[PDB]
Amino acid sequence: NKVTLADAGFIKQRDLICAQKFKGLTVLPPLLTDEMIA
Amino acid sequence: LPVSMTKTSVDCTMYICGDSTECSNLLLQYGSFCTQLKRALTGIAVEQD
Amino acid sequence: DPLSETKCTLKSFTVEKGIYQTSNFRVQPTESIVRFPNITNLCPFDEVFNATRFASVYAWNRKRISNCVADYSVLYNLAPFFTFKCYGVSPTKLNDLCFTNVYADSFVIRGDEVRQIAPGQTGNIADYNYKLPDDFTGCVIAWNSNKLDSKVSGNYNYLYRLFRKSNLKPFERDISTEIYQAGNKPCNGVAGFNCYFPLRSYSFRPTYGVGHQPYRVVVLSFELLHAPATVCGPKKSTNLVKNKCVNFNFNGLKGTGVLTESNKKFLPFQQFGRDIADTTDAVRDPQTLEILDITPCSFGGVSVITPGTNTSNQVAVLYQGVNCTEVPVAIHADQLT
Amino acid sequence: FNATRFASVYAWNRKRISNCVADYSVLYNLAPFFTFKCYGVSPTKLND
Amino acid sequence: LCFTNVYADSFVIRGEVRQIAPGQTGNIADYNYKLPDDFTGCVIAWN
Amino acid sequence: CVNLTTRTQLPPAYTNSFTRGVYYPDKVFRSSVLHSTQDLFLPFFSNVTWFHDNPVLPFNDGVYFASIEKSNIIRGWIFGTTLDSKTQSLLIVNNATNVVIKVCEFQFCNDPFLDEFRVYSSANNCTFEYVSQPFLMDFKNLREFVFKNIDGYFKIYSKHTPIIVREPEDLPQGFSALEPLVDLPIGINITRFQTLLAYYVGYLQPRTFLLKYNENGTITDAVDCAL
Amino acid sequence: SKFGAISSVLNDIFSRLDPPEAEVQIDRLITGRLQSLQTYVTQQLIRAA
Amino acid sequence: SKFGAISSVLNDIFSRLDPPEAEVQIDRLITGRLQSLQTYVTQQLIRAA
Ligand SMILES: *[C@@H]1O[C@H](CO)[C@@H](O[C@@H]2O[C@H](CO)[C@@H](O)[C@H](O)[C@H]2NC(C)=O)[C@H](O)[C@H]1NC(C)=O
Ligand SMILES: *[C@@H]1O[C@H](CO)[C@@H](O)[C@H](O)[C@H]1NC(C)=O
Ligand SMILES: *[C@@H]1O[C@H](CO)[C@@H](O)[C@H](O)[C@H]1NC(C)=O
Ligand SMILES: *[C@@H]1O[C@H](CO)[C@@H](O)[C@H](O)[C@H]1NC(C)=O
Repeated sequence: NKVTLADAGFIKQRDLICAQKFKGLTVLPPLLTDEMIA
Repeated sequence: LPVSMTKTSVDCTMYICGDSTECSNLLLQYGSFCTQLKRALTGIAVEQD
Repeated sequence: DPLSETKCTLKSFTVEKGIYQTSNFRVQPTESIVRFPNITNLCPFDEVFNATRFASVYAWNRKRISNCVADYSVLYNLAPFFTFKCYGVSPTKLNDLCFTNVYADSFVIRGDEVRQIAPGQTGNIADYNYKLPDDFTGCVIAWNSNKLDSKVSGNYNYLYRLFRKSNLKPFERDISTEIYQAGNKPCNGVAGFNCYFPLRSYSFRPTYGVGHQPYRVVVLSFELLHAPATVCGPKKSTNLVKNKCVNFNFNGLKGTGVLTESNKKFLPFQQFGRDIADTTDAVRDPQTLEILDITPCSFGGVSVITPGTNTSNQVAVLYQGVNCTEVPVAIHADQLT
Repeated sequence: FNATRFASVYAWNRKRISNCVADYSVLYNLAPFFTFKCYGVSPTKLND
Repeated sequence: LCFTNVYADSFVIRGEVRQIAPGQTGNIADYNYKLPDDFTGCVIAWN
Repeated sequence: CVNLTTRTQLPPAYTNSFTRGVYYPDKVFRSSVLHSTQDLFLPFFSNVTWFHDNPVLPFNDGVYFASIEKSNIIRGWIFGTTLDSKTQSLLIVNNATNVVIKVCEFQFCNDPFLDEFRVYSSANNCTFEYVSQPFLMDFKNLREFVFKNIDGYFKIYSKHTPIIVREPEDLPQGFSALEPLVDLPIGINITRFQTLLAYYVGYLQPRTFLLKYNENGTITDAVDCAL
Repeated sequence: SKFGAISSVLNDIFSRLDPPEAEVQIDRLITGRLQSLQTYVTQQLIRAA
Repeated sequence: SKFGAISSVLNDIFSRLDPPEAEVQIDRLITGRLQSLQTYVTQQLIRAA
């Protein structure tokens, strides 16, 4: 709760900072989720 | 200590040529830049896992 | 199939076991929407190009054109148009663009100074009479006028300034005539040494060669859209289709996207609308006067999961960043693509 | 300009004048200057 | 240089003579005679 | 033959310019976007000339204008290069219904008022004509104005706020972005202006700003990059 | 960024200038955006290292 | 280095030629100097690692 993530590679549905997807910048989610790192 | 980084993917045929014009035909004569950039980004995404 | 696309991206005939990021899918538009404003009145080009008497070089006129439909194809036969050098804009795509401020100039010069009326170039008529800016957009039109402005005794109503202190700032006029000081003693109304009249007259009789004959010049200085567009071109309108991917053309602003309701609190002086970067995100209808947000088409990354050509030939397709209720189902009509 | 004997108009001389600086400001001490209508570069652009 | 397929179009237009260029419009370009956009040849005029 | 009224001298005092003099530089809607602008703006914490009067004040870059009056006393503006019937002179009046904008080489009284109107005693050639909604509304009633002449346009930015502000030189703080009203395509040279009837006179200069748009697109704050 | 061209948008160049002179300024944006993507990929490779 | 232009002196391009072709001969210098600065920054970033 002290590291604020930006995108985390999740699916996108007043405009947020994630409007870089429309210009071709897509963030991929990691293979190992946090439930597996835990 | 930091362990991993975010994994970004760049679409060349939407960043340079903004997908509303027909300049993608002029991008095919520039060689293989966006093949090795996509390969380097894929290798970075593999190394981050 | 995605297996041969994976083979084409890897430039081999046998792929290995793993995931490969091939090229991406794009929802292509089906229609084309062109929306031009209500106006139908023709631009007053008969009072500018086909006028009886023009002005001088130092006292050129400025005709303001606003809220008109300018057809530039009718200008090619009213005058011979022996030069049509347009700076920044092509002459052929001029009938498909909407302008904001069209300022028409008018003067007549000598035949060997047609090179001087240009951006950057100096001389005697482009340094002391009429300076064009280095970012001048528009066309410089000139035609020969040996049959309409050349008296046998010589026309004397056309003058030019040869003596002036400094170079003129762009788009300025100098109609003040005084004896130019260039010497020690003040002139005080005496045309002596280093005391010359600035407005030297011309001489146009039909005995000179082609190059000293007078040329009627109409300079059309345009100002492209960053405002509500007053002057537009002869393009027919199209009914606005929303909630679908169409090719929109709003007063020259072209693109491809989905036009929906914007729900923005627009103020009545704003027309355009942008995002974090400098791209067009919102737009206003020139006929409905409603605001619409421009959203790009549905797309995403396509990944092909293969077990290798040595084991099987079937693959799995992963649409990155796409919800499963938004997968492209329009594969049934791919002849329309 | 300030010579003593001039040549006739059928035996007009041609002296090649070069390799100096050309100061045209010495043309003001004469009679009141009936003709300076130039046909080329302007008189204000002679010193540059 | 050397060429392979040299063609020779024979027509006489008044003027209007500059409307045969690729891009230039008029009553010659889309009605009488069309030059291609990849035109790699000569245009020679007479009197 | 003119209606001259001799006024006292009263040399003008100076006050401060905390956050006033910020307009909308373009007609492009931006929301939650910090933007930089290199347009002609009013400098933050500068000296405006307080009057309590119609002198011959130059223009020279553009002029910011403000007024705090309960009733409509300050009513018009005159522009031009030299008001001696040799150059065109722009005119703005605020009657009860409309606004008459004319570009002529007027000849008028040196200290004119409206309620007689020795402001249009003679007129020769009407270059432009404009009739529209009134600029003003029909201790309180702060009326701010931004006047500038660049690229052949006379753009007017204005916004009216019902302030409750005390008696001293306390031109109020806070932020209020002035919305554009009109833009007239006139090619007039303006080096001097006059007012018609406590007002303020500002002077613009090219400065770099850092604008701040909210979620509705209203400018809530700005930062001057040279203070 | 315009990178020496007349407009940063790729749509108002081909509808403004003709096929030939449009190219000179489309390449000015293409070689600028490719250089920006190359700088981004190089800095991402250094950060990945 | 002139990077293919007429000279490596900035005011000599303005004094020799004129506006339309002055900017086609000074952007070749500006882009080259920006590329050299980016190369220096990349090499300094590698040396910093
Ligand atoms: C342009 O023409 C239309 C056609 O009459 C004018 O009125 C619009 O009409 C449509 C359909 O009846 C309405 O949906 C719009 O709301 C109307 N517009 C307005 C502003 O009321 C329209 O006024 C004309 N002018 C402009 C500037 O759009
Ligand atoms: C995807 O669509 C489903 C179906 O409506 C929805 O419930 C969900 O919120 C959407 N987004 C994600 C990230 O699953
Ligand atoms: C404004 O003027 C007053 C006196 O006229 C002076 O004391 C003050 O310092 C000035 N303000 C600025 C910011 O210079
Ligand atoms: C912005 O809009 C919201 C929604 O109507 C409103 O509550 C808020 O007060 C507005 N802010 C400003 C500064 O007008």
